[PDB]
Amino acid sequence: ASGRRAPRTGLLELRCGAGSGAGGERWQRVLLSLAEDALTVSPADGEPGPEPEPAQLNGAAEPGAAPPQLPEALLLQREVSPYFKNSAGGTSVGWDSPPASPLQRQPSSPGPQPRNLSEAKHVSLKMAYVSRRCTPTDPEPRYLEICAADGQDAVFLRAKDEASARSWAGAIQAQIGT
Repeated sequence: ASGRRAPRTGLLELRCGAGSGAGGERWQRVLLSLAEDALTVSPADGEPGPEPEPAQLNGAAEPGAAPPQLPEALLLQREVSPYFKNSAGGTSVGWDSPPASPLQRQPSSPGPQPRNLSEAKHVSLKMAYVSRRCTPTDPEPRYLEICAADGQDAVFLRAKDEASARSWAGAIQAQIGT
């Protein structure tokens, strides 16, 4: 028992390719905890408290996912897969370019340490402003952008649905339209 008035949340994506061009985006699924007067983002997960939770059973899942791409795992373990110690040497047998990478197991079960956002992104709804942008390609889900007056913030997300992202932006504007 801890409060009843729960804010509306929407599973949206989060970019992560800030640099200059647009050929290296590292988007990622995240949660948009939208409150009547507070927009808090999260890593598509919840906060651990006094209420523990058991592991998650999968069953059978063999490597085979081309469409989906999640970095932070191969970039670190790059000089480990292709042997070690007797791998260095730029003279011969320089085949250190694995065309494939069928390495994926244990999708969900243990309790690793999802490090990426750490702390949520709370944003007051008494100055900010939402806006539904669009992409040059426009696959389906419209672009969403919300700026906050608490340090010139600008959260860029990309919903999965069209009506959802549109209904979300507009609603974020309803609360922010105070």
